[PDB]
Amino acid sequence: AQYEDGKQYTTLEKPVAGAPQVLEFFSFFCPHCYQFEEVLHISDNVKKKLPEGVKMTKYHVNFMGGDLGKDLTQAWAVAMALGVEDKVTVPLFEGVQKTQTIRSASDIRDVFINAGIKGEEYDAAWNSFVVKSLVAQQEKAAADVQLRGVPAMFVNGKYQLNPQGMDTSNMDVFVQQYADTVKYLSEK
Ligand SMILES: O=C(O)Cc1coc2cc(Nc3ccccc3)ccc12
Repeated sequence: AQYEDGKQYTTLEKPVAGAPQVLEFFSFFCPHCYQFEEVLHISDNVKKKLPEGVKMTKYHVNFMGGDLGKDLTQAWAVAMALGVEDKVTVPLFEGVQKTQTIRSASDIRDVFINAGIKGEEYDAAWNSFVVKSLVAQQEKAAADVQLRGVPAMFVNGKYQLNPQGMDTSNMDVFVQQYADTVKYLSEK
């Protein structure tokens, strides 16, 4: 076959019921996740190849960066609750990995302030129980698949993308093969 279990993707032998259709996991500490966002635009390219209006979800993970890693999971929960993911993704990646100006929860907050989120708006969300539940949701989804590596994408809680079996000599071909594989897996 052209797509084979163990090549472009792997199959969870403990499938996850009720999981989002397309679920991505990342960390602002994760170097390939940086490339996935700024260089390859994996998420948008996958969306362009999926049918109209299918749900794509993207969650942060705790297991990179220790204490700040957990702060970033809470900040991503804030970003999801306010709907400002498109405004803070790039400055958070660059603040952590390029300029290395993100060293504390206060530095994370500064990114939101600079992006136009009001201070009282950010603090109220940060301490809200809705965000507490969003943090729990992100942790549970990662736990459901015993996730230990990022970037990761799962399709229908059953298939895990395997980018290690994709040619990386051409970045555009890589993204296309990745997106086409997600489309193929979604149609199973
Ligand atoms: O090797 C791995 O663990 C799999 C993997 C995960 O995310 C990646 C991102 C890239 N980025 C890239 C850079 C230049 C050309 C093509 C791709 C490459 C491999 C991976």
